Amino acid sequence: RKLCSLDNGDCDQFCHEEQNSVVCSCARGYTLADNGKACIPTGPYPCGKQTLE
Amino acid sequence: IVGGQECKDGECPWQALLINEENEGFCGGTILSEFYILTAAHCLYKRFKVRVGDRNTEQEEGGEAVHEVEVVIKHNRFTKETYDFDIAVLRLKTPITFRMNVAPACLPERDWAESTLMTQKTGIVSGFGRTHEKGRQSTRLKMLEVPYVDRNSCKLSSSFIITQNMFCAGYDTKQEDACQGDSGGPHVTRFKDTYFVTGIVSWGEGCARKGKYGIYTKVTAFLKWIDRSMKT
Ligand SMILES: C[C@@H](C(=O)N1CCCN(C)CC1)N1CC[C@H](N(CC(N)=O)S(=O)(=O)c2ccc3cc(Cl)ccc3c2)C1=O
Ligand SMILES: [Ca+2]
Repeated sequence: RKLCSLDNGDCDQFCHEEQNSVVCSCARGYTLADNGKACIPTGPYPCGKQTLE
Repeated sequence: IVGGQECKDGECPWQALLINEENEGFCGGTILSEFYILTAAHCLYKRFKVRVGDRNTEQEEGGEAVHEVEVVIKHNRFTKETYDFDIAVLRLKTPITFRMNVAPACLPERDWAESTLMTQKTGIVSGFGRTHEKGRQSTRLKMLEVPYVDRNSCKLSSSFIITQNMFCAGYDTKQEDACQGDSGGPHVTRFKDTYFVTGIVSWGEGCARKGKYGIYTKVTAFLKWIDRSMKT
């Protein structure tokens, strides 16, 4: 297990391997955080989240 | 849905219900965005609307909304005898206002979904369909965890062809499965508390029969097609 095969490469969502390196990305409506791994909602009711209010 | 449990408040917000002229549900769908619904091509056989935000069809909650359909976009390669290319996208006349019990499911990227989502132990299917093969449809929205099934095993168990556009999920003997009226509805896969669309409820030889599984349209084979449909 290497890169994306090892715990999703530490990415919150999409993991891609480029030139022996992990590159993370996010679904539409999320922006990649400063650490280049976490996915942050841009607005209210982001996709894929159960609703709490 | 045979077996499983009720979707609790806010748990299945991407569920849509296609309703006929008598306000009765005949098929499901998945909310993809404020303007688009994903469903099964076979469900499109004349005049119907789309209901969202419903969990109990016998009570007025206050979250429910009916939407008219502006355009029906059916896959042109859909075949009635095999149910191959069983996929359609609907554009609504007015946008859906997201709220409690009304939100979209995420579309994943193909490669990641196939290596990481479809290799998970289970997916989740949901609907207002029959609660057993020869019963009535449910007045309550239900959900069920369904294991991904090995592709070779599925082909061996099936009396009808399993194309490259289909995959199998469910149980060998346990009494849990999707059923009549669930067709066109969501099969989603959870990953780090985010739910991605992985399938469309398509067909099966009865409901929860021994040595038989649920057959779903393979969404990952249609991601470019879905993207094109949602632009024009
Ligand atoms: C084989 C397939 C059928 O008639 N086909 C499929 C391919 C075979 N060709 C020859 C005809 C069409 N069939 C047989 C009957 C069955 N139902 C449809 C119906 N109108 O009675 S069902 O309601 O029992 C049903 C529907 C959807 C399901 C989805 C899942 Cl994931 C699991 C169980 C389901 C049960 C149904 O779908
Ligand atoms: Ca209701």
